Amino acid sequence: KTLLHKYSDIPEGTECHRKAYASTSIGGATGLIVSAYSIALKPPASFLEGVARTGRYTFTSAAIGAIFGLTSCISAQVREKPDDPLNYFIGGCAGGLTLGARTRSYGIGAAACAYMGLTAALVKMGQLEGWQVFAEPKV
Amino acid sequence: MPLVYMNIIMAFAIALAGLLMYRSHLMSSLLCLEGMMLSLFIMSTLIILNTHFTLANMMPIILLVFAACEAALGLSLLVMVSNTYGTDYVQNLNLLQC
Amino acid sequence: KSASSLLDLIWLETILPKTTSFIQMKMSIMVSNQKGLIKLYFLSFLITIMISMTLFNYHE
Amino acid sequence: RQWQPDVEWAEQFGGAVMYPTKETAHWKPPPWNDVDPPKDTLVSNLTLNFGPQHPAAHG
Amino acid sequence: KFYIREPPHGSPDWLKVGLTLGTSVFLWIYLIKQHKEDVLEYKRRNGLE
Amino acid sequence: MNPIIYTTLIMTVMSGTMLVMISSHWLLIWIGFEMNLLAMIPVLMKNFNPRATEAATKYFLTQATASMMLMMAIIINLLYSGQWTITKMFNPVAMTMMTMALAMKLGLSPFHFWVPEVTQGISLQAGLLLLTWQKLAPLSVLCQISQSINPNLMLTMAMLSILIGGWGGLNQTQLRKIMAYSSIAHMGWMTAVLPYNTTMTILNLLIYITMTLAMFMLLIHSSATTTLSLSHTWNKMPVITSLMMVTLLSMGGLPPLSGFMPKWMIIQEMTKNESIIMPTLMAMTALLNLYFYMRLAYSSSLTMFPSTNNMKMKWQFEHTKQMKLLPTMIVLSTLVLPMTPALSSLN
Amino acid sequence: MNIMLTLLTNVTLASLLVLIAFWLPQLNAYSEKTSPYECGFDPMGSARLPFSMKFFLVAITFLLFDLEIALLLPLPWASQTNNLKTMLTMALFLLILLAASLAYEWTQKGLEWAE
Amino acid sequence: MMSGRPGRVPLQFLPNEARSLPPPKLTDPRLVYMGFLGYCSGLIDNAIRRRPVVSAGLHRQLLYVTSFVFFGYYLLKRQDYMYALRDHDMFAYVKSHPEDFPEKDKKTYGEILEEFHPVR
Amino acid sequence: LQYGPLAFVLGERTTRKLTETSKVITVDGNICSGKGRLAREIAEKLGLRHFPEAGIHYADSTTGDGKPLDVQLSGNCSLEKFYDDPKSNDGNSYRLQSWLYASRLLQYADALEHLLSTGQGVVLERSIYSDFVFLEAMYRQGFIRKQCVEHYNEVKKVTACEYLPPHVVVYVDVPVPEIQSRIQKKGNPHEMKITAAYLQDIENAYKKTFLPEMSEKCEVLQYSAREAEDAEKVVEDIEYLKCDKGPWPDQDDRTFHRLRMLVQNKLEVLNYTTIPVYLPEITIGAHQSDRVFQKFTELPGRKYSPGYNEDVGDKWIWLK
Ligand SMILES: COC1=C(OC)C(=O)C(C/C=C(\C)CC/C=C(/C)CC/C=C(/C)CC/C=C(\C)CC/C=C(/C)CC/C=C(\C)CC/C=C(\C)CC/C=C(\C)CC/C=C(/C)CCC=C(C)C)=C(C)C1=O
Ligand SMILES: Nc1nc2c(ncn2[C@@H]2O[C@H](COP(=O)(O)OP(=O)(O)OP(=O)(O)O)[C@@H](O)[C@H]2O)c(=O)[nH]1
Repeated sequence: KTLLHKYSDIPEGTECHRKAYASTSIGGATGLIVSAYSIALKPPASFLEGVARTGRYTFTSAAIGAIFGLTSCISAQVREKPDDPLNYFIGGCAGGLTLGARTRSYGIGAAACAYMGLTAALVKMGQLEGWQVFAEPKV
Repeated sequence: MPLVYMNIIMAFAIALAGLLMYRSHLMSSLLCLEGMMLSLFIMSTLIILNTHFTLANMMPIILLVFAACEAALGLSLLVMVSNTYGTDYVQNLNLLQC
Repeated sequence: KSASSLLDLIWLETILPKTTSFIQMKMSIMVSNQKGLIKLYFLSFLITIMISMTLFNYHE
Repeated sequence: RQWQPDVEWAEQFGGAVMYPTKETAHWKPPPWNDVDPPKDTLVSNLTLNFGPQHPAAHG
Repeated sequence: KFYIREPPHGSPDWLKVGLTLGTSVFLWIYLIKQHKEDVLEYKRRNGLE
Repeated sequence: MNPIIYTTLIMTVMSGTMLVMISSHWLLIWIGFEMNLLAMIPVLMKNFNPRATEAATKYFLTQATASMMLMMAIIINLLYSGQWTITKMFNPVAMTMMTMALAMKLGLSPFHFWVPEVTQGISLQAGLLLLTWQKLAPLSVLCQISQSINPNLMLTMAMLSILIGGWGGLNQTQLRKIMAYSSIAHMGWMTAVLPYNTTMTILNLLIYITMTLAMFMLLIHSSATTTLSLSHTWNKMPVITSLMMVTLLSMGGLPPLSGFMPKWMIIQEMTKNESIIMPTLMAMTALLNLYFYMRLAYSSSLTMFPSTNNMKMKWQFEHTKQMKLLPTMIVLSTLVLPMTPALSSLN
Repeated sequence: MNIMLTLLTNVTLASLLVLIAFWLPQLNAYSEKTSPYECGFDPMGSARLPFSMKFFLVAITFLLFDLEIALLLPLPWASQTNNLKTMLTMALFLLILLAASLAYEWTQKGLEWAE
Repeated sequence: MMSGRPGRVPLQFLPNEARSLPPPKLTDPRLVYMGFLGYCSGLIDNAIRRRPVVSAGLHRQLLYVTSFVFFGYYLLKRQDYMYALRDHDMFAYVKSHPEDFPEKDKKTYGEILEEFHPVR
Repeated sequence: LQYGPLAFVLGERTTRKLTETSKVITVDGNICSGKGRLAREIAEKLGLRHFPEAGIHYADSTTGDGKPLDVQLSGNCSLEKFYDDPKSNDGNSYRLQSWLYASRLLQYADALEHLLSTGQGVVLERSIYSDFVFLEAMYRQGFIRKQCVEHYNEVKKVTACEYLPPHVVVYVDVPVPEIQSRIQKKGNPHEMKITAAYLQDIENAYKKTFLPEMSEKCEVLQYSAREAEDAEKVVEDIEYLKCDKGPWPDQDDRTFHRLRMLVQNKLEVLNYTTIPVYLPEITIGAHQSDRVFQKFTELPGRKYSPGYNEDVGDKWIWLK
């Protein structure tokens, strides 16, 4: 979870590059998780094309992470309003556009600029207002 | 926690890897499974002899008696797939697909 | 060409109903099409063990 | 009268999995007994030559 | 008649219906006696009677 | 299978579960777990077909590994506290270890690929046994240890349970397979509320149980394994297929049927405890269940399906095996919502 | 030490015997010696094929009885207890269960070496 | 809201101190519905065995409606019992912990400054 | 109290009843080979219960009043019309074949039930392992399409698997011209126009397939009509048999219990005869299915359970 804190510690806007690097690392982390799942449940033929599968998945996920990070912080600095759902929206769904480009289909990329963008807006929403996804037993 | 505890815990971790990460053999996998309980048996005996838990001295053999029973059926299942399929090689073990 | 067909019978039905149904399409056959090999299932148990253990660090 | 499902309307489920993409084609439906057709005959009696020197035969 | 096989439930199974009726009666009078003793116990317990 | 042997397998399975929910020493809990394991393998092999051997082998491997990890958690909290009493754990990794050890026995997380397959392999009566009775023990252990379970762990695990439960059943026609996936979804449903308050997971366990008997008894009263086979049964048993449809409505949780009550209760207590995002995910994903539920309903009763010529002489024969408790089994699983306050009895 | 010294002495002694056995004699090392043997012939194409067997049941009931033998092993220490009555009844239970398992093995073919 | 309550005898349906509570009336609307709940079980039973649904073996219907209404009655006492206990230690905890429940002061609407929103 | 698990528990053992008078014998052969006469005389000579050849109307002959139903209400196929037109392929050919096969399945079911409950050998005319010949020949003349044939084989594997075989089978071998002479002697016009190709063809399908596929599991005593008229020799050598090949000599009381469990519940005996696969002739329309329901449910003694039908004159229903 310290990797997630490596994103949380950096505030939006200030030191955009380190925030982007943290986003790259987190995208690579989820990328390696999904690549391990693919390499484990889906059987390949040769080690080279298996690690090629992992490379495609990781490089994709890292691309969404990278652009999300950089665009989020630049949106936070140019408008000097880190507390903005759109700040996360634009970069989150440009991540969807880049994902669609990675899978060479801009149709699902456009469909992604809805869903990835809205979800980034919602996670920003929760982070501002303390919305819990995993609430502790309280009452 | 001294090195003996490390060694038997670490032996259990690699038994977990060996049995659970199947290579190609069902018999060798359940062999790793029963080695697993050997590691746990030694581990359990350690604290129990250490702390003078006099009653718990009977827990290992109890823990033993059931565990072999598992293997008692495991290998017993092994023959039942073997006579029809031919081997214990679990890659033909695919008939139940959908 | 704008009220009927393209909007009602092309667009709105594509966005909410058909796109979500296609998502369920594409994610039902990548979820429920495992051959049945005990190996790959067990390595799915495997990497889950560490993701629960150290990667997420559930205990921490 | 109304419409009832044609033979094709019941056919579309069929096919083991009814929402198939590609590899699902090679997913033959199981038989109705739930027992597969008995595989290659392994019945054997392991021929023994029991000889030929074998001095326990007067030689 | 009709079906040449004897019907499986073609005769009044007297014992089973007997126990069903006897039960239902038992459950009923146990129920109302129960309710009466609960209400009486309540009134004599909390000071009503 | 000797009738008396089958009975003695019944009651050793049931006694293995009883030992789980009555014992206090941890070793005894393990003992009951393997008593049940050792006892349920032969009944799964009652038919003795290679599919049954496959299902039994997969069950044995999964559950034996799970019980061994159970002893690992057992040994660790013994080592770090020297107390075999079942209570809050004193070592975190021991708690996690027990969590996945039990989950593999429940089929919640990626440790759930066994259950659809094993359900496919065995006969439908063995399916009823597997998907009804072999949950009470792991649920009871999880209830007894609710004091210290990593809420993140249990919540995400239930989330995947319901999610792959909904998605896996979409592309399945075998009634056993879709029932296994539905059971996985219900597994996620109760295990989501497991950490917060165990009365509600007990209630959802009861409702899922009664619904599952009410379901399986209808299946083997119709004697169907494929969707087309059930569709052919719209003729011979119209009442059975109508009740088929009504309980398939109770499946998803459409009010005022019984199946809505556990969803409602779980969501209400989740919202009592500031978990507002979490319930909406299962609330949406229950539509995934409702989808193949509606497909089964359409194949069963709502639309007439093409029968077969030979099938008509089946008209001359009546189901002789009574398969008792079915009427009340249906009724409790259909109309109990006006009795929701009775949940306080379990508490 | 002591005990371990005896085990070491015995294993090394055995290994010296096998070393002298396998090294001292001289062999011409000709090919046709390697041909395997069966009462004059060679074992055709067998001696490693899967062994279609029946006394597997006897082999497994061995283990199942061995667990119970392990269970009843502590008896000589157990007889030195204050509540001898409970020890008597419960050990007698253990041997009765031994006999009952053997009897069920008996009537239901079982220990009868399968054909 | 309970299994760790002090003095809680296990496997005990109806505890002795429950009798201080008003027993459910024989004409309790919940009870009579669960009596009706008995009818649905009986009516379905004849339908499963393709027996005459309306009047097949009233003996089966009698136990179906009498057993269900009985087990309903005992359940209702326990239902009221737990709700009573939940409300019982309710006030005991509140009275024994006055600090955690401050006496909120009541102020009429003439003293508050709620701002009206022009809805145009 | 039918045969239940309690029956086997309290001491109902089938093995205390089977003796040498427990032979499942079937008489087979060409159409009108006289095998029915041989079955009758064998049954009377050895005290074995005879069963008639299960035809179209076997269901009523086994259930209900015993009175034949309508063809539309039972079978929808006509063997007479099959003779009239075997090439129209409206459905009569293969629907006829499938209905006959499943009626044979019910016949074998009640035969084995009678043997397991009583202990008397049963003699049949053709069985599950015999009827395929006809369809095979019916496919040679083209009366049945290839998909109907493979479906019939699929259902035969799916149904006959659980059923252990006869003991012995007597084949009344008759040459084709003699068979044509016999069908001429009979006089029913429907069985005149039978192609000699079909008549000889079922004979090959019997000779080259039925005997050598059966002979391993059961003893073959194929005979000629010259002998089949003599009732003495046919039963004397049937008596003088070891009956030591097949599953029959080797199956304990447990297999007997499972078999009697299955046969006494006819509903799942023919569970797989429901044909959970869609083919043109076999399939009956949904509207047709509902209508044939509404003209069968009101049929007396078929709406409610036996002993519960007030329409036919049942009594004490309110306490039933
Ligand atoms: C007509 O129809 C017929 C048949 O059928 C139809 C038949 O069938 C047969 C076949 C029948 C026969 C061949 C009959 C045989 C009859 C005999 C009289 C010959 C056998 C005689 C015996 C007394 C039997 C002996 C067998 C015994 C005891 C056991 C048999 C089983 C074995 C496994 C033994 C096999 C042989 C072995 C192992 C070789 C022996 C090796 C040793 C003794 C090694 C010794 C080593 C040491 C001492 C080491 C220590 C040394 C030293 C110096 C110590 C000090 C050293 C230090 C380092 C300290 C016939 C003829 C027939 O007419
Ligand atoms: N299509 C078809 N017809 C069959 C089958 N089995 C029997 N039949 C028909 O059954 C009818 C009666 O056959 P037999 O009993 O041999 O003829 P029979 O004239 O009654 O004379 P006997 O043999 O002496 O009883 C003939 O029309 C056969 O073709 C079958 O499997 N398929």
